[PDB]
Amino acid sequence: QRIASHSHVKGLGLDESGLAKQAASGLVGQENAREACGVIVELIKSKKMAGRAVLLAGPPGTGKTALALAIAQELGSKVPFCPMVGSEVYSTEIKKTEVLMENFRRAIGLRIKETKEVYEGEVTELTPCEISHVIIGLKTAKGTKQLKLDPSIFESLQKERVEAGDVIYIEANSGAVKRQGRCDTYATEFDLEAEEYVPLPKGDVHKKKEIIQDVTLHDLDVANARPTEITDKLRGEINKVVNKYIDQGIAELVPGVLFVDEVHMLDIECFTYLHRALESSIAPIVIFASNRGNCVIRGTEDITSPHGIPLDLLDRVMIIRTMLYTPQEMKQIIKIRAQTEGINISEEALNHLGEIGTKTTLRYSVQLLTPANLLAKINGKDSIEKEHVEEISELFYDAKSSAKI
Amino acid sequence: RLERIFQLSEAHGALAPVYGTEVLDFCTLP
Amino acid sequence: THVINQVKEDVCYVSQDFYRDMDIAKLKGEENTVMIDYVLILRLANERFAVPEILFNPSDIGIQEMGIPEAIVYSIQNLPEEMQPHFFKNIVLTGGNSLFPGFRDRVYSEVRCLTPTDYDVSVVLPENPITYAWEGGKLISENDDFEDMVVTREDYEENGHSVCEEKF
Repeated sequence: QRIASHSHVKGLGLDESGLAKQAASGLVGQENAREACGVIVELIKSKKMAGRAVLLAGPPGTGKTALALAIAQELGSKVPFCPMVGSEVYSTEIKKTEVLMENFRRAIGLRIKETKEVYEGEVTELTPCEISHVIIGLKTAKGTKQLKLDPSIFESLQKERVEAGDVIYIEANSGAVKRQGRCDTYATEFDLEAEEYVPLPKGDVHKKKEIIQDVTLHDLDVANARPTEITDKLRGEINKVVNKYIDQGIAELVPGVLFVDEVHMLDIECFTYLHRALESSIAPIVIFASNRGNCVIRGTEDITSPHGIPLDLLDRVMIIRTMLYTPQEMKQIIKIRAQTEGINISEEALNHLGEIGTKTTLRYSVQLLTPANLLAKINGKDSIEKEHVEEISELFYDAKSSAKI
Repeated sequence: RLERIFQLSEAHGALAPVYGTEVLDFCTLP
Repeated sequence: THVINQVKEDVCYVSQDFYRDMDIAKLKGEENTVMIDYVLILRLANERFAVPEILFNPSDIGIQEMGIPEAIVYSIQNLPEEMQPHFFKNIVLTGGNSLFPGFRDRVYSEVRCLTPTDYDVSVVLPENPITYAWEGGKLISENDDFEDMVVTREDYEENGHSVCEEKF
């Protein structure tokens, strides 16, 4: 199944009353932050509040990325979730303001389920006998039909090779995709026609297909700008046509959710565009993440501010606290990886690995869980014993023992 | 038994230009 | 010329597809779907569906056609232009070559591709028609219509040979 680094996330475990369970979907800890993120996912699912900002204040090494992934998995596939690395902003050819604004347009999306009839082409109905009137038959495996087409489609027909045995896909907006060499063309058992040899296209003539599709506005802007957007003519036209599409009853808007990591490592001009553009009435909700604490804002060289965030940006932002843990549940979290791994472990090796986890950090034990099972597979043991983990604790060193040597 | 089949064929051949005018309305009004 | 007729009537049948059953017929070193015995026996190969393939495509000889599926569609264009659903919607399979299994579905699938979907077609293969004109002759002779139009002697001598044309 190709399990990634963390695959514990399958939910967030919120009940109807609004309580937080002790162990739900491998997310043990922080019931206050559990309720604080339940409030904001209810705010996302309520579809009434846009223009908010969430900061996850905590020490480095708590696992707030798993909390954001739990938010994204509770939302699922309906709400578009696009995380942004802080190093995705520093571009060379495109300015950073436009990158942040295009991320804000990646947030906002719509869904306008529709229809589309397929035509699929007969074999040979090249009848230009009028040019306004073209008769094209169809010979599919279900049977034969005919249709009259206005001259165009035919002007797309003579552009491509229309010979004995071709496919003609005709869309609703005169979008013709054509092939060559179908059905049968083996006349005298001769050489290559150098075409595509496809069997019979089983299926009838007239289907009525319905697809629910989520469309982002940035793909719309890319498809409309080409045959840095103007904020007086282009995006206002997009806003007007989306207003017309939702007033006629075609598309349905969904709110935008973003998640930004290493926010404090951005430039101060990105900050003064960020807390100016989140003041708009159309601004999506963006969950910010600050990694380290009190440092210097990039571009100031003297201004001291907490969490690397200026005073104008630190205001009007909700703050959720994520503190450290207690060691007596660390052996539980390793167990959450064990049922993810598929190989059961013993009881004393869990104790030694929990001792190594409470020695320096939990992530060191989580990363050493994999070579323990690897040496258990090499040596032939069905479970992980204490000798393999006590050998891999001495063979592989962390940053503290590397700074000690 | 053919007359109901001819009525259904005329029904399809009457509803198909209705969908054609619907395509023209969704392509020429917005 | 008599045991081979029994092999044709007992072993040979009409397959579904010709190219697909040619693709499957290779690497037949262990699959018990092709080889079968009779009475020399003298083990046979995959020609049990290539023989009824001649009726569907005569291209191996080069006499006339390359099937049967297309001539019925290319031939029946008559006054029944208002009479064409009178024509095609009643197909009667009879004779001696319709004894092979797998014939009805393949003939229906080959005539379905060249005739419209909305036409309520019906391809019916009964179980009786080994002697089917005999059944028609014994049905008409018992439905008291033979004595109404009688064409015999008393009329062959009074009218020389002009007696079996206007009546039948």
